[PDB]
Amino acid sequence: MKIIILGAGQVGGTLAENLVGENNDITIVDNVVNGHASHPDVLHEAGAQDADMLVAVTNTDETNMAACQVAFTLFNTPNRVARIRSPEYLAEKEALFKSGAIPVDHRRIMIVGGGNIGASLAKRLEQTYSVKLIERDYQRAEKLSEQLENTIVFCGDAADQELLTEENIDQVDVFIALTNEDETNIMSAMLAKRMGAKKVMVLIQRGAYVDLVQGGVIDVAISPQQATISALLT
Amino acid sequence: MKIIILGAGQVGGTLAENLVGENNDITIVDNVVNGHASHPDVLHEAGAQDADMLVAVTNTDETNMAACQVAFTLFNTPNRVARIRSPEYLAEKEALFKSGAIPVDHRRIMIVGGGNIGASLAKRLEQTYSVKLIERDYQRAEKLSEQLENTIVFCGDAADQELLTEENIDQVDVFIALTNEDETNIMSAMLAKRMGAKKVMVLIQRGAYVDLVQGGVIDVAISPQQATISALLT
Amino acid sequence: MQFRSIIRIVGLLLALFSVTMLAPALVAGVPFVTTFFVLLFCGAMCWFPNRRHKHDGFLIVVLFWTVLGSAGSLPFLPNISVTDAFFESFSALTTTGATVILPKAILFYRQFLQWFGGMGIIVLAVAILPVLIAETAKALWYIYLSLTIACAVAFWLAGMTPFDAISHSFSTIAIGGFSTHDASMGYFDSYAINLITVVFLLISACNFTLHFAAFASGGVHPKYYEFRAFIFIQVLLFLVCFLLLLKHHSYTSPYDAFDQALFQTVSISTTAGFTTTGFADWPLFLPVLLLFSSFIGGCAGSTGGGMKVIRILLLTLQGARELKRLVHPRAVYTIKVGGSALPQRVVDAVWGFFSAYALVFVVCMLGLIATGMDELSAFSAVAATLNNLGPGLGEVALHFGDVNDKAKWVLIVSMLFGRLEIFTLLILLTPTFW
Repeated sequence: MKIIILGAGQVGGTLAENLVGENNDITIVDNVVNGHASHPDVLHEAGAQDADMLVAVTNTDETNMAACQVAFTLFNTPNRVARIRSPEYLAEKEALFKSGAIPVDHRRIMIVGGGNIGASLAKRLEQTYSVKLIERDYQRAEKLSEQLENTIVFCGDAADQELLTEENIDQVDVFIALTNEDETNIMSAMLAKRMGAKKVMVLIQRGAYVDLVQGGVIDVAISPQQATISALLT
Repeated sequence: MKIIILGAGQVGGTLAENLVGENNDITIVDNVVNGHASHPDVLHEAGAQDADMLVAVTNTDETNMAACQVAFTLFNTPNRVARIRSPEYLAEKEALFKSGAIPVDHRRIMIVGGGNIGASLAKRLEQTYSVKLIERDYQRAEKLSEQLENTIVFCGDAADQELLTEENIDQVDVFIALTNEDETNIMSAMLAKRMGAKKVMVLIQRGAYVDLVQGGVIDVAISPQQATISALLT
Repeated sequence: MQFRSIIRIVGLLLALFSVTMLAPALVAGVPFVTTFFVLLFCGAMCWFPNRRHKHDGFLIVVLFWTVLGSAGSLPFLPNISVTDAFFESFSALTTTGATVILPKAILFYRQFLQWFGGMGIIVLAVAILPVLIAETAKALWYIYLSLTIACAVAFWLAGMTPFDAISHSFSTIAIGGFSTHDASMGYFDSYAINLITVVFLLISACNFTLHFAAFASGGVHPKYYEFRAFIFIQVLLFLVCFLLLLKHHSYTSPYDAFDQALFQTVSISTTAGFTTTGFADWPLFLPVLLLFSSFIGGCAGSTGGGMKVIRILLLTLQGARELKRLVHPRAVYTIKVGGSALPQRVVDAVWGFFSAYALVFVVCMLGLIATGMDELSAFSAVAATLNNLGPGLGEVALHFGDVNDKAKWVLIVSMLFGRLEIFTLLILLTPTFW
């Protein structure tokens, strides 16, 4: 598995940290290859012809997009993953990316917090049963409520029992936490189980914590690595 | 002259304001056409097949670039001008834009200010004679201080006369102010003429001031409109 | 402090130095064979008791340069006194012309010592990079083969048997100024040898690191746009010799005047050390000026470990920038002479190096005069000593034997300092290092 990571920021570096090993050959480009991530020669010097995955996590969507275009057109680099922060681009994700124009490859339910991937999975499971979206924020929850349909939108604080116990915690089949507070989520999940919640799904944004969650009373852990590394490792 | 302006922000709107008249048909797209500036239908609805110029001044370079690509590929829209704020893209402007990959079309000298177009005119005139770059700022200067060559850099305060009179203002052929907030520039130039400066070049951001500069003692005015509108209106 | 690892590696180093000690024995040399055996015995004793290994560095470089005269003086106790024997050993051993005054095999070995000195200094110089894998051996071998073969064939062309040509070639590998006769070139002057040798002198001592790309297939040689300043100095040297010749109307014939005069000026100037004139047809100032010329020495990435074009160039050109500072302190100065924007980090150490160097210069002049030496002959001697050409021409008493043997040790350390970076020894003496 030959991996090129464009941009060694927090995301690129942390990724690189999680992928070093025997079956993985990691190259990182940042201005190791010192140069501009979307320049044909910089990309060539990182061995884009032979590589099996390209991950673009630079400062800019336009550089990520340019890198994936340049890599594809010049070296036919398979599996091109790119970070795109702009909702404007995603609004046309079908026509722009999924057409290969820009060659980028990549009874009661209750979720607490909003995750983009979580929204996707929540969109995969809200067809079968109604989903209680609970969100901390007020503006985001309201905007989200107008924006999306087929889901039930609530608000409330999660660090106090007067909302989750209020909401008949025995009458709900799962508690899913999308909050990005790392572990708080873990002891708050232990506590969540303590109040009588049936199933606690926890946001855990590291795949190096596997040894830390391994001897846990927490009945399911969830890493964004196991998916976002898999689209390349598919 | 059929003009489409993508994005009606400060720049798009002000442009639209300057330009309304008999020989100009202005259409502005913003999310008048309500939609995403780089969507094929939004662009079609603004009449990109027939138009004579684009101007892409949205929030994002990647949308500006996408708009120019989509417009060119689908409607062959001539004269495509785009705002690109990212130095990373301009660093490869030759290979990216000037190749049509991304179809975007667009004795002592003394300058005070580091204008980009004035870096260009300044780059056109520093070959013949040495140019005194004077800049107010320090952080913009300490990077620049060995970044560019064939020019002599300095620092100093514009209002501070002890700097312009210091260096024998009679021994210098021009005074070129690239500073923003033009009124000051207008008065300082007058002050500059009072000190004995030979020629005063003044940054004056809006073209629409021609009636305001017309009865002036200031011996040359400089508008960014007369050029940046001419690449389209020629 | 992990003494086993140091002991085994150091023992191996002495044994390795000793292996290259069979050179006289080819010419039917018992003490040199003995030195190989004794050091090999040293390596063997260190090697067998200890099996461990380590993996401070400055200690290793000092130690590496410490071995070169641990086995260079044994066969001399040539019947001459022990201090003189040590001094003479270093004289032969270093690339210096420290004449105070032989067997055919020993003489061959002495020239061979020049060969050994000639290649060791360059490899160490390129090698300094980790503190500031052996694949460079083949490329250096090709370039070296080219240099030696060219010199030998060049001598062979001027009507001589290959043995004599090879002998002269060995003598000129690292140029002490020695020859078959202490007269550097007067004893034998065929015009072809003189012209060819002068060409050799110019090409050989200025820059080979730049041409290391010559080992690669690509031809990157047209590199005309170190060169401009250097040619200006040498051309100026030619013009001044031309002016001096015209003023004193010495020789009417062009060949003798130009070749001999040019040869003397270039040879004394280029730090080659080949001197056959006593500068009478020249004024007295010319020996003094030439001595100052001798102070300049080495080009970057070259055998000469002296002051260089880049350092002095930096001081004068950067100094020019400093002159500009004198005009206005409120003026930012950033200037790049050639390839790229130079950092202000490395540049202070160049003249801080020069300042410390001057301090060392004061130490050498004061110490050498102070130890009981004469004011003038020693004065010329210290200038010559730092450069490493030979003994002082001014008020000549070049051969000193009756000079203080402890001062002779000081002379050994001083000339070694001239070849080596002087500081390497200095770090050990500094308090708080311990």
